[PDB]
Amino acid sequence: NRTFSYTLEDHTKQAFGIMNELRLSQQLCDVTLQVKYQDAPAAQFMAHKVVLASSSPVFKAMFTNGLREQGMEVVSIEGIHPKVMERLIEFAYTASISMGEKCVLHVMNGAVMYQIDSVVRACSDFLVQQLDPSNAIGIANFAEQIGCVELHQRAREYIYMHFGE
Amino acid sequence: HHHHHHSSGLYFQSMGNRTFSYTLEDHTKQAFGIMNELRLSQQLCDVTLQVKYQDAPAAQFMAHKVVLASSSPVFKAMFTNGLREQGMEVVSIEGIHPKVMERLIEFAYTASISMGEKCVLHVMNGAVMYQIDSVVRACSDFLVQQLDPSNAIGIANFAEQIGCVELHQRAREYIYMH
Ligand SMILES: *[C@H]1NC(S(=O)(=O)c2ccccc2C#N)=C(N2CCN(C)C(=O)[C@H]2C)S1
Ligand SMILES: *[C@H]1NC(S(=O)(=O)c2ccccc2C#N)=C(N2CCN(C)C(=O)[C@H]2C)S1
Repeated sequence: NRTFSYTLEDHTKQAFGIMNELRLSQQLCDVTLQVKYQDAPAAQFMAHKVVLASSSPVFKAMFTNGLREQGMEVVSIEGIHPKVMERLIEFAYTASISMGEKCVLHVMNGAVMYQIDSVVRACSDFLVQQLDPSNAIGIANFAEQIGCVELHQRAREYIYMHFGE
Repeated sequence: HHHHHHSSGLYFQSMGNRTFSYTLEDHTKQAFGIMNELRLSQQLCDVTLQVKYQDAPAAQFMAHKVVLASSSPVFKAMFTNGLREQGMEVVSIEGIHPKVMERLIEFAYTASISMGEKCVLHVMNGAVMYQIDSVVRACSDFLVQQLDPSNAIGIANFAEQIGCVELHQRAREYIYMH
């Protein structure tokens, strides 16, 4: 009651905007992600360990288990398409992800790999809404491959429903 | 350079091109919460601010350059003019009391600041020095709100002395009306 208190409602959004600009300008970056998919050319993404750690338990564990200040870390990623890694990094830096429906399985795989659970769930919910007789075997199959129990179940149930099971 | 190595472990003969879009509404708030935990547990920090103020015990504040730059054009210029790949950098700071810098770092990491009414002048001055304009503006509106005939001149002078154009102009406009 003799205290001055102030909260800037959209501070975290504005600050994330500037951190995103610093990423795109390759300023203050302390991690290089090297992404090699099949025969596509290797892609390279600069980022900030603290931002990746703030968005992914997997990145957090890599960088904090590291129990050493050492500057530039290099993460070599195999068998994830670069565009998938671009979409996940942009998600960590912007809170948003947008893509064609054919991209969703691939992005979901990447999201599961880095335990970005909010993206995994949004991908899951979308794919459940897309279920049809043409796609439900693929979706069940993929969902089993990447360990997505809920998507695999919803896809199995949708199939068995056609047989009154 | 420390190296990490990651590996990923007819069906869609019919798929359209419906657009998937997703926004996590409180992502930036949650992420800032984790980055504040990391600061307080001294994890992934790449700067130590050594803050020395005349007749004050030396303080050290560990933080992330990219988070400080995100809230302060001054921290942004200072860190982006630094050499690349330095690991931990110790940065000597003068002209600001540790308790003021501590409140400015907390604001960068939490979006909130609170202080005794009696601190507002000092905290405004610090906010001006680090160009944390949202705190400058909040301290400004609080001082405009205290404007009376006994204090208006002092507030206009204080404004001019710490170089704050809106608070100067509003204090002058308030005096003119008389
Ligand atoms: C949406 N995204 C893409 S992609 O990013 O080009 C791609 C390519 C290969 C593997 C995964 C991803 C992702 N995400 C799409 N496609 C690009 C063109 N081709 C040949 C495809 O089969 C899709 C997956 S869809
Ligand atoms: C509220 N804050 C403080 S402070 O953080 O302790 C401090 C100390 C020195 C210089 C600036 C600031 C600030 N802000 C206050 N006071 C500390 C105790 N005394 C005696 C004071 O006169 C102020 C500056 S007010």
